[PDB]
Amino acid sequence: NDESGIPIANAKLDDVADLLGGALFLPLYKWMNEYGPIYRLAAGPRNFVIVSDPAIAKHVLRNYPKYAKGLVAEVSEFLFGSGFAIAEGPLWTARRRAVVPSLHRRYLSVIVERVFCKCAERLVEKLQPYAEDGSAVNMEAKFSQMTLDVIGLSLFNYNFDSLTTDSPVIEAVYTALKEAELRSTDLLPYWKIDALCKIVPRQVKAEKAVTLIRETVEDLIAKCKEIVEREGERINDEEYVNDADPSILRFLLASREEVSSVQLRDDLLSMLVAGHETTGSVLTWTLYLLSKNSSALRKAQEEVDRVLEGRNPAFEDIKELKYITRCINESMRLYPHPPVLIRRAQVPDILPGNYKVNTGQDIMISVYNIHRSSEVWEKAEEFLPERFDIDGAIPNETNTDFKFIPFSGGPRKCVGDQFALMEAIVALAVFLQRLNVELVPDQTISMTTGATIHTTNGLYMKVSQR
Ligand code: HEM
Ligand SMILES: CCCCCCCCS[C@@H]1O[C@H](CO)[C@@H](O)[C@H](O)[C@H]1O
Repeated sequence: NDESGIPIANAKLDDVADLLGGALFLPLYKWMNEYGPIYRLAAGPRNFVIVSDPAIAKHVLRNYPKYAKGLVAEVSEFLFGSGFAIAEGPLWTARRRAVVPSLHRRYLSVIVERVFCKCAERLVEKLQPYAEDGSAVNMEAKFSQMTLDVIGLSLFNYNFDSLTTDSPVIEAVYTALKEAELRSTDLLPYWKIDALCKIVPRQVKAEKAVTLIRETVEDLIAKCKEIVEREGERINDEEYVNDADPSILRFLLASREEVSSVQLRDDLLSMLVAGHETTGSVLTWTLYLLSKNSSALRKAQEEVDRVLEGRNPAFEDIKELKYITRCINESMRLYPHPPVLIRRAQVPDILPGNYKVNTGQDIMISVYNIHRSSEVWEKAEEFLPERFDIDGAIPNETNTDFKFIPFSGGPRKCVGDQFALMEAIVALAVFLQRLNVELVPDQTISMTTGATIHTTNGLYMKVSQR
């Protein structure tokens, strides 16, 4: 008896291979069913308390900073620096308070028209050769390109244009994301030694990518700042949008909050990463789930046909795309990004159920387990958008009491939750408006986990014009 009350899972080498190899969800789910809503994984240097229970997850997520960001904030410092997605303390409090006002309703309304619809129409245009010749297209890569192009336009008013062609800065983005994922699974953090970073090929390539990304963002910031200062631009209304530059960067510069240039670069870089692959993966799995579930796809097309009659979605249309919203909600239930949330106890605490943890205890919340647990959800493995009241509030962690956790919760909740849901709704509505879609047969659509749940082998679809 270690007096904590927490059962200890018995992990074998095969389980550890899964934890390091992109199949993290597999042993964690198996151990949830064997040991219950909370258990310990102590594998070598690591010691995690793994939480698979709504009530405990709620306690952990709402009690920030008692449960602090922990290992995650430490492993991705190389990419984000002190950007507020991983910063803590008064810096975090101030930067989040400064950035959240940029995501207001008028800004969202402008972005829907000029960014979400524009990039989704561009996606459809890039699919026209496949619609004509009937061949298969990897929609997971296409959605990744679209959501990258969206986030860059929304943050900087700059189009990476990865839907059209590759570029050095685009390659650098994926190189940086890869490095962040590998660092979370390295057996030995050799990259802490600076001399090894100068000779190990993976590290000298990662360092070049991070430099190019940081330089690109710095140049974008300096160019916008020159305009803002020269023109004497300041925020004078509530819900401010510069009509010529409807970007978050412009809003933040116009607000004239005291912030260093590097902190602003780090802030925007953290939003670039936070808003790209997550949104692309949500759209990927939603499209997969609809292509497996003809009744849902039919109901989704019926809604977009009736609500829009072929028009582009406007901001005011989004609240009427109710079933399409619940399709995305149910996709995020079955496939949460990331599938686990990380915390670390900063003081001793007692979790609901009288489970005791000490200062320093690393915590893993398996959102995948909570969403797929038969103790939490009926028919947990089925794609049923109808499980949500189509006339009720859109489900989230507060109104389901953390049985559904699509955007985390508590003080560190995702700040782009309204933004991202609106991007998925608009892009999926435009897709379903313009294209029929079928899953190519004989594929194995399986999960590989990193910062998001992505497919192991791609998501190949056939499309045709509607
Ligand atoms: C479907 C798309 C998205 C998903 C699934 C998602 C998911 C998440 C999750 C789970 C967290 C919390 C991590 C934690 O508590 O440890 C988070 C934080 C965050 N997200 Fe999102 N996100 C999405 C889109 C976006 C977008 C579009 C933006 C920016 C416009 C964004 C910006 C951020 C930021 C800045 C944070 C850090 C918040 C903080 O620590 O104070 N996300 N995201
Ligand atoms: C010998 C060690 C046994 C395996 C330890 C758990 C490895 C699972 S990867 C997991 O994914 C997160 C987000 O991607 C990272 O941030 C975490 O730090 C990391 O825990």
